[PDB]
Amino acid sequence: GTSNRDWWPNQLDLSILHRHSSLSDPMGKDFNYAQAFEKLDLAAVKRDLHALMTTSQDWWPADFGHYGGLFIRMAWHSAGTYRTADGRGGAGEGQQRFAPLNSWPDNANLDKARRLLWPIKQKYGRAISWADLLILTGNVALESMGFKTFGFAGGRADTWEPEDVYWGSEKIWLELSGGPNSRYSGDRQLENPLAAVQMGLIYVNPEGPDGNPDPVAAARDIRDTFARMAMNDEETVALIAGGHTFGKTHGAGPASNVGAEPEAAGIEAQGLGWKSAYRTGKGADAITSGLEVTWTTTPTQWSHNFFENLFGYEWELTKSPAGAHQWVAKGADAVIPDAFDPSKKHRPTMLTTDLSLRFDPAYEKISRRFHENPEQFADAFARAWFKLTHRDMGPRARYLGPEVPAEVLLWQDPIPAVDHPLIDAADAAELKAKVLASGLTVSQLVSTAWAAASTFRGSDKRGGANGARIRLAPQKDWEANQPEQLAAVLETLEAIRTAFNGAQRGGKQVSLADLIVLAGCAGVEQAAKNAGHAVTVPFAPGRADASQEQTDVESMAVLEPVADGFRNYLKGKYRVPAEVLLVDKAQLLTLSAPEMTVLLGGLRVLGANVGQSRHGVFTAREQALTNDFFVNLLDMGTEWKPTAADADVFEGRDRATGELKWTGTRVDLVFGSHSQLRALAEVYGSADAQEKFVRDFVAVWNKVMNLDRFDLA
Amino acid sequence: GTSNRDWWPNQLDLSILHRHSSLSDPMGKDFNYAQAFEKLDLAAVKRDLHALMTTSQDWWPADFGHYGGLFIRMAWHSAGTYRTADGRGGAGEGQQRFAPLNSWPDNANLDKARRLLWPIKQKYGRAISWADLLILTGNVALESMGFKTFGFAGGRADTWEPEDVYWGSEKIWLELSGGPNSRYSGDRQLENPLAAVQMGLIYVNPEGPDGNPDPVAAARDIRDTFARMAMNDEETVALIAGGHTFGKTHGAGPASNVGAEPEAAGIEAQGLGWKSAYRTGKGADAITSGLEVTWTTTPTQWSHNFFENLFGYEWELTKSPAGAHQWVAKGADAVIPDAFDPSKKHRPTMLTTDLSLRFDPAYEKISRRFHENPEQFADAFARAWFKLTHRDMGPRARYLGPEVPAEVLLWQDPIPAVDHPLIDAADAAELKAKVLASGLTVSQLVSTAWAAASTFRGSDKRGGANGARIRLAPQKDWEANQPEQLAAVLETLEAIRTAFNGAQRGGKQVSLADLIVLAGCAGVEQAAKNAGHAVTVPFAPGRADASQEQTDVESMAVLEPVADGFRNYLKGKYRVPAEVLLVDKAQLLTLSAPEMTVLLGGLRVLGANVGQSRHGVFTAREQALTNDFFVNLLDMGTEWKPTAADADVFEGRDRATGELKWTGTRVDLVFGSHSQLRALAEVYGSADAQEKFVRDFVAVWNKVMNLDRFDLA
Ligand code: HEM
Ligand code: HEM
Ligand SMILES: [C-]#N
Ligand SMILES: [C-]#N
Ligand SMILES: [Cl-]
Ligand SMILES: [Cl-]
Ligand code: NA
Ligand code: NA
Repeated sequence: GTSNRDWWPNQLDLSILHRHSSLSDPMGKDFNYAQAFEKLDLAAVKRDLHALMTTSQDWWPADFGHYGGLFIRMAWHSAGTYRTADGRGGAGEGQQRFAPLNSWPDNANLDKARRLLWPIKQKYGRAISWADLLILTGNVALESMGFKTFGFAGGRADTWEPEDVYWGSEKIWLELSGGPNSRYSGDRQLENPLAAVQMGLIYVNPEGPDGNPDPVAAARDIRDTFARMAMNDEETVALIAGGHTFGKTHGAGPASNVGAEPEAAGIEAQGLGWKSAYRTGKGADAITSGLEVTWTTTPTQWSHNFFENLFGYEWELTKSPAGAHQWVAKGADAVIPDAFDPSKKHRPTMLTTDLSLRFDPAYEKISRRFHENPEQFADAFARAWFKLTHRDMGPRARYLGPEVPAEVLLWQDPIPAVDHPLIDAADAAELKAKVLASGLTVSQLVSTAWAAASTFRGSDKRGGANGARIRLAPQKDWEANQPEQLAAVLETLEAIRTAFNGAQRGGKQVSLADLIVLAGCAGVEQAAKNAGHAVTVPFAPGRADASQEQTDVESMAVLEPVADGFRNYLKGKYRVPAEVLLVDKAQLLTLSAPEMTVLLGGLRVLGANVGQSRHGVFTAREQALTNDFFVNLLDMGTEWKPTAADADVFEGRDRATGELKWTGTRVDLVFGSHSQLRALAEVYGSADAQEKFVRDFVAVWNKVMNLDRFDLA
Repeated sequence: GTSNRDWWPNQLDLSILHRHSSLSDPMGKDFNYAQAFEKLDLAAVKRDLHALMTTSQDWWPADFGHYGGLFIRMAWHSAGTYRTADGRGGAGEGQQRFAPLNSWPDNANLDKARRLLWPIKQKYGRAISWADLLILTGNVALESMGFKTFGFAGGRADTWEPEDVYWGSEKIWLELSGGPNSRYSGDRQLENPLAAVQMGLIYVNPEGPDGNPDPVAAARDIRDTFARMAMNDEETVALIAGGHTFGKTHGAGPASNVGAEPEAAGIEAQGLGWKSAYRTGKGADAITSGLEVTWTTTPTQWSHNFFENLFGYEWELTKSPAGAHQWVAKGADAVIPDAFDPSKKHRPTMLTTDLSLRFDPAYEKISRRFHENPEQFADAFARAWFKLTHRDMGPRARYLGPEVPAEVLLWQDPIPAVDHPLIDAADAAELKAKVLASGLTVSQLVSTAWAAASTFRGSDKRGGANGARIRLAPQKDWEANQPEQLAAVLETLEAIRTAFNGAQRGGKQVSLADLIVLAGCAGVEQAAKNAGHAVTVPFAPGRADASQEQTDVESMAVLEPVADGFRNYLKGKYRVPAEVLLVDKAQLLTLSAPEMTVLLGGLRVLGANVGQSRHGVFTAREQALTNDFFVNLLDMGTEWKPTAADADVFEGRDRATGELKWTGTRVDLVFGSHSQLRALAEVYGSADAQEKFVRDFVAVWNKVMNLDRFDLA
């Protein structure tokens, strides 16, 4: 069946903004996962998970009688898709049970692990999501084997279809670098937003870079990919050595024995894949990565034996039974146990990427301090495990259950508690009036609040207006935010805040975070008034101001907008058309196509553009909230041509006279070009639409202002 | 950007069940198009459309100063995508403004027509849909030019994204037959469900079959494609000669001058396409089809000149300026006016497909009767134009406004008026009790009401339980309906109905249509009781019984289910996997993925399978309404394998003992295989889900029973 994507493979794809509809969701409209989880008996679930660890099923027998290692791997993989560049991947949506992740080669035989969990999932039903259960299982694995974890938060609601994520352009699973769709260029520079070295791997190649078993060069890959998943050197050493304290790899025979991944397997496979023709196809004969390494003398118990081995032997290159490169300690006794035969033992073994922890000079320092001080290793690993598995959960307000750690961590972009009475409706009205009396314009009000609120992304639920981090490094210095205009608005707002708070009785005060947003609301109300309409923009107080010391500046860098079509802003020249980047921003902000359309047409006429650009400002009454953008865009009396000086800028001229009326970018004109977006624009540019335009604009403005407000959830 | 469709191009695609979500719809949840249209001043719209006809725009100047021909073509094309095989296409959703239809080659320059309508659309806004406006404009064109139309109904709501329709498999626009994705095989047999001879054409090639200018063979293609769009010989002749009484074709220079279709054109083209480099690119120089034919001496006025010319001249093969095959009148004077230059005239011309109306022997008889009796021509054309443009609108209850024809037409599958009081709640309870006392089983009651209600399709809104057409030819005879078991149920229900009606006062009575559905409801209630649940199934009376004479048996043939996963029924062997046919049926019934899942799991255990097959009946308490289908499907204690005798039938055996537990089809097992369907199945197969399964089942049961109930809308 030939489709529109076949005919027009470069058209903009809007279906990403309409995933996750009520149509696909089996739960009722009013189902609230937090409510369900808060009555889960978490202790009973954890007891059932404990029992499961040592209850072997014959269709996938447990190594050493204990599934603990398999489940640690599972939870690590659930979390380990995460990229800091866009916040996409991570454990927070349970995407490992859908395509493509369920069938990535690095997730081979995690299908077995998930199926081992069905009886527990079944038993507790909607009170525990798969997303939460994946992580909880990792935790109970670690606990069952003697490792103290740092804590656990529930609240990851299940999703019901695949997310649309750019995982790379390769058409070949695991393709080595340098092909026609290479994710590398220059001096081994990985393309953003990617965080893995080959298509279908979590981070790196365990044999080494593109299969070259050099621990030193492997370390370069490890560092780069881990940094792109928000982990520094210390956390990366702790995570890798911590993980590889447990279980084993699987490479008992040639990989050609392993059949179709789950999305390709026969219907009779009932959602499982990688069926193996090698001997029994499982247990002692299992093949997963094609390596055959067991790291420690007690693979079902926490120990410091990974570093004892790493440093205590000299290593020699060898091959697994499937032919992969790995390392053995030849001068060692056979001290490592066999997974199924009590009468066999084995020499210690390591991956190339394990030896990176010793032969990279920076890693060696850390690994040596962990070797000598295993208590520091255990603490680092517990912290990093928590960070790994919670990194995409959002503000701590979303964290549920009895095990949440009380310690507030800098990575969480923390927000101070609010300890005092909030402003009321009357107070809000008095502040709006003071804001409008100060002289701040509609353009400044709306620009400032947009700049503060629109850092939110739904992918990892970082960002938004709470915290007033717009006044802090680095947000205050971002080009998109217009640092000098910003600094002037903030100074005026701070003066109004100081006066209002100074005049209060009884502990009442307002945060700068709330006032920034309230000020934006008053600018929207004033713009409506300028168009001859009286409206109230909703406002919910409760935001708090975070300090510079509560703000990790490096972590904040990935939230800088380098493209924001809602402010007609592009920081440099990109390979990707600006309209594509617009839909990507809309998706991150959780907006539908209609909400993206109304929002951008209003921002245009409110003066939200960076630099006061005239591009897309299709109105003679700037700072009035009207549907002018749509009416003028859609007027056939105007003809559009690309400019000689810049093919991404267009002139709109009177078709008869030739006189210049407007200019716009691709972001502006796409609304008059793409057949679905133009149909939307038509609704808002019709004669009967002024009331609808205003009401829908205020609703999506409010939505944006509240994106991070899980305290009101 | 590699996607899931890339990796797994044969997996089942569920996105078709979740189009048209509230996310993509710019109108609020409660916007009601019928109510808006009801307040439109239709007379004022029609006056503005009359004015528009002769208000020529320079960017697409009007032929003969009158856009009437262009607009009749536009409306014709809007309606002319319709196929009776599935009810897909047609004018009823305004899909011409979306991909791919907006860019089909046969809709070349209809982009101009639609843009000429933006001012009107804008002025009346949401009170008139584009879908209605396209057809209304056609009608006004006809009226402006002197033709009395049969009538007009509004009520076609706009849609907001492309429909998923199979238009063929060819990867080349307009590909000739016999290619690698040929829509033809054998003795020029067109594959169902297709109703056009080449990819991107409406019906046939105007030059002749595969470009061979043979009027006789062209006629065969015309008859076959028109029959596949629900038109007989009389209606086809009337439509073609009626249409080609007006306007002209456009082929002033080589087709190579014409550029990108709308979905491929630069952003500056602002939604338009097929820009031409030939001379002015428009008007006298326009190129659309590449033919240059003008049929009559008065192309802006209704006349009897089409048939006068057709029969009054002998025809000679020639070429247009673009090189296409067409026909010119031997020895004729230059009597046809030029569209732009008062001092030019032209000899009469015809297309190959126009000559089919004279050289096909069957067509000739009709064309000659129209030639001799122009009043008969005019009336048949008016009737067929109304049918063409209303064919996918559904029951007459959907028809809005002051111009609806009062005449009831056989094609409408008409339903008699209800003239008497309806049964109330007391009466419904008394009938249900009599139904359950008669002996009819849960299986019989549920199967019969499913068979009556599940004929509905949302594509053209034909079918459903209203009318009790299940008791008439041909439905009573359809294999899927189990004709002998059907006849027995109907006899028992007709006896109950007779007795109930006989005992009433004051003209109260119950239709057989209502009783069939009410009986099904009682069987669902009885099933719930058998499972120990107290449930009440909603029921809305008001259906009426249609007669055999109100029921065109040939037209009804396209509604026979040859595949119905919901009854585990497949009539023969198809190229398309049965799970694909399942989702297609779900789409026609308007079901989401969750509703398809719940509905099929319940029907299985209620005994709805054709022939009482045990396939998918994963319960030990058949006829009890439970979630057993899901719980048992998902039990990992059971292993599934295809049977030796039939690879589409599977055996489920105890994994330990080897003992046979169940058998299933691909329709059954897809729910335990496809990663999104298995996620849905899991919700309904969890321990806390029995009540949710029952409540969701009853909701979708009720939905299906009411699909045709536009009298309640
Ligand atoms: C450089 C980073 C990493 C590399 C290249 C890597 C590589 C591998 C490989 C190749 C396997 C064998 C899979 C199989 O054949 O069954 C494996 C197993 C394992 N990995 Fe990693 N790993 C890395 C990081 C981590 C981290 C961060 C964790 C957890 C914190 C983890 C925990 C484990 C566990 C527990 C297993 C054993 C699975 C079992 O017992 O079935 N790994 N690793
Ligand atoms: C066998 C079926 C038919 C064929 C092959 C056919 C073919 C054509 C072609 C090739 C054109 C020229 C398009 C152009 O270059 O602009 C055309 C024009 C037209 N057709 Fe048809 N046609 C068919 C049936 C119909 C029907 C059923 C109607 C309406 C009831 C219709 C009404 C018209 C009108 C009004 C025009 C003139 C457009 C104008 O003036 O711009 N045709 N037809
Ligand atoms: C471990 N992967
Ligand atoms: C006529 N198309
Ligand atoms: Cl994601
Ligand atoms: Cl359609
Ligand atoms: Na994410
Ligand atoms: Na249709």
